[PDB]
Amino acid sequence: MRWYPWLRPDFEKLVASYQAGRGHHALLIQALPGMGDDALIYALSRYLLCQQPQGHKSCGHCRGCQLMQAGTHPDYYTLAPEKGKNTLGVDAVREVTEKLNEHARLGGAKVVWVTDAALLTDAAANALLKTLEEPPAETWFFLATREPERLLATLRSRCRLHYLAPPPEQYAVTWLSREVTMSQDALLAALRLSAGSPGAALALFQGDNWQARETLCQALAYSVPSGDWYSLLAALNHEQAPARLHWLATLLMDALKRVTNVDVPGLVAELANHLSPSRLQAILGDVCHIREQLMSVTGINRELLITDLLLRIEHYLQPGVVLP
Amino acid sequence: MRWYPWLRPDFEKLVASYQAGRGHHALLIQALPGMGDDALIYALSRYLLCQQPQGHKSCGHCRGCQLMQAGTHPDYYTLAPEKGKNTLGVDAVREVTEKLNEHARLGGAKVVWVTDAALLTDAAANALLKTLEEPPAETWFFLATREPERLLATLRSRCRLHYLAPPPEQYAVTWLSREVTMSQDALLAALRLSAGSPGAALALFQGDNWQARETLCQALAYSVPSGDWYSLLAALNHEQAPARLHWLATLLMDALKRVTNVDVPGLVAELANHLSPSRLQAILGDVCHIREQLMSVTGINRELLITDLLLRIEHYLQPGVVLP
Ligand SMILES: [Zn+2]
Ligand SMILES: [Zn+2]
Repeated sequence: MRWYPWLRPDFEKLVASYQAGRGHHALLIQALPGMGDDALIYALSRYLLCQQPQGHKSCGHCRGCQLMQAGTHPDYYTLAPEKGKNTLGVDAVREVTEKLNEHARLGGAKVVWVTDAALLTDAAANALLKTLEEPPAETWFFLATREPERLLATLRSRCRLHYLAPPPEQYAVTWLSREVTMSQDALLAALRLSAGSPGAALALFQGDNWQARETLCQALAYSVPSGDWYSLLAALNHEQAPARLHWLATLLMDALKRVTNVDVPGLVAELANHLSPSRLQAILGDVCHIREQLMSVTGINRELLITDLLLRIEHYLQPGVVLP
Repeated sequence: MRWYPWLRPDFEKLVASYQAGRGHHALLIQALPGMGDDALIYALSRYLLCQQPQGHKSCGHCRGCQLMQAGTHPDYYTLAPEKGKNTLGVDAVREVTEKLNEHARLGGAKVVWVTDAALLTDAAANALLKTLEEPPAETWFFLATREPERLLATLRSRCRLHYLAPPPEQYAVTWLSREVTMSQDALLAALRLSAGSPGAALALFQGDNWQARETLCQALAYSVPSGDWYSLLAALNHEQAPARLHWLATLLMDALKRVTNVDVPGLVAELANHLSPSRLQAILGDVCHIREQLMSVTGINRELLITDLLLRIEHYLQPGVVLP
C-alpha cells in the first residue's frame, strides 16, 4: 500500500463530504489496479474510525487509531476472497453483516471494505445488497472494482460511484522517471499498456514483466516474417498469460492504426507491413477473445487455448481463407 | 505494532536529540516485551527517513514516506532472526553492513533496526561492533533488548542506552481497564507478573494465557495439601513453559513474603501456611534454575527437565532432607 501523490484531489473531495454529512454509506470506487484505491479507501477508513480527527487526518494517538495501527479494531471489517479461493463466498459476507447489526464496540462508526466487489459470489453480492438497502447506523462501506460492469447490477445502483481517474500522462511519466531509470518512451509505453495507471506501469518494470515483454517482442520479430505463430507459445504460456496477450493485442492494434507501444515502432511497422489489415483484425479479435476466456474461467488447460489460438492465427494468414 | 500513549515522553526526548544533532548513531533501547520499543524505534525511523519532516512527525507524503508505507525504502534495514532460526547469523548482518558502505539510494539518511541484539550470534555481534566503531555517514542504528546483560559486552559500550521505563502502575491499570473488562486485582496481578509492561499484561488476557494460569492455580491448590507436585506436569508442559514457571516462581516468592499475585491471596496463603520458608526457597531456586535452562537451550527434551524438577521438589518436602 502506498500513498501516491495523485490521490489528494480525490481524497480531499471525498473526505470533506463525509465530514459535512454529504457522504454515501456505499462508496463504489472504480480504479485500474495500481492507481491506489486501496490507500484511498484506507485513508478514508482511518479518518472515520479516528475518535479525534485533526481536520481530515487521523490523529494516530487515540485508541481507535491504536487498534487500527495494531490491526485489531473491532469496528473495521475487510472482505477479501479467502486466500484459499478466487471468489468471495456468502458465509464470509453474512458473517460480517450479522456483526454489523450490533452496536459498534468502540461506540462510533463502523467501516466495511470490500476489496473487489467483482469477486463477490452471486449470493454474496445479493446478501450485501440487502444490507446496503437498509444500511445499519453509522456504517460506511467501501467497495472497489476495476470494471463495475462485472458486478451484480442491482449492487451498482445502490452505491455512489467515484471513478479514481489516472493523473495526466505527462505527470505520470515524470513520477515514473523518479521511480526507475529508463528511456522515457519505455515509461510512456508501460504507462499506456497500463491504461494510465502509474502504479501498474511501475509493476511492469519490477521483475519478470519487462523482460517477458521483450522476449515476446523478440518472438514476434521471428513469427511475422516466418508465418510461424505457434512458436510464440513459450513467451505466452505462463501464469500471467492474460497480460501477455494484452501486450500482443496492443501491438496488433497499433499496427492497425496505419499508439501504445511507443518504444518499439520497429515491430509495429513490421506488423503493419507484413500483415494485411483484415488479418491484423482477425488475429486481434481472436487474441482478445482468448484473453477473456483465460480470465473468466482460465480454461483448466490454458496451454490448449493458447496453442489453438496460435494455430487459428496461422490459418488466417493463408490466401483464400474466410476470416470471420 | 501499536503506538501506546506512554511512549510520548521518550519519543519527544529522543527525537529532539536527533533533530538538534545530539543523537547517537547507536541507540540501544532497553525494554520489556509489550512496552512498545518497536513502535518507538519505528516512529524514530520514520522521522529520520522523512525527506520533509513536519516538526517531529513524518509527513506521510514525500517519496521516502511513500516507500516506507510500501515497505520498499532501500535505505531502511531490518535485522531479525531469519524465520527459520532463533538466532541472528553473521551473513545477514554483513549483508546489510556491506550495503551500508554505499551512498544512500535516496541520498539522505540510512536506518538499521536490530530487533533483538541478544539474538545476535557471537560473530554477528562482533561484526556489528566493527561497523559501530566506524559508523558509516548518516546511518542511524537502533538495537533493542529485554536484558542488555545478555549482549556481547563490547557491543553495549558503543551504544547509548535508553531504558524505556514502564509508566506508573496506576496509569497502566487504568489503560488496561479500557482494553479489557476484568476485576482490577487481576489487572494489577497481570501487570505485576509482566513487570509493569502494560502491553505484555494485555497479552495474558488474550487467549490461552489467563486460563492457563488459572489451571496452574487450580493444580497448585491440589499439590500443596497433597504433596503431589509431579501432577503439575500437564499445566506446565507446553511451549510457553518458561512463562508458566515464572507464574509459579512468583507465587512461591509471594508466599515467602510472610505482592505480585494480588488476585489470589488464598493460594498464596495456602502456600505460606503448608510450606516452610526453607522449602519455599529451595523450590523457588530450582524453579528459577529450570526456567533458565528451558530458555537458554530449551533442553531438547523439556518434559524431562520439568518432571525432574517436580520430583526434586517432592524430595524437598521430606523430613530430614538437606535442601542445598
Ligand atoms: Zn485517532
Ligand atoms: Zn515524509
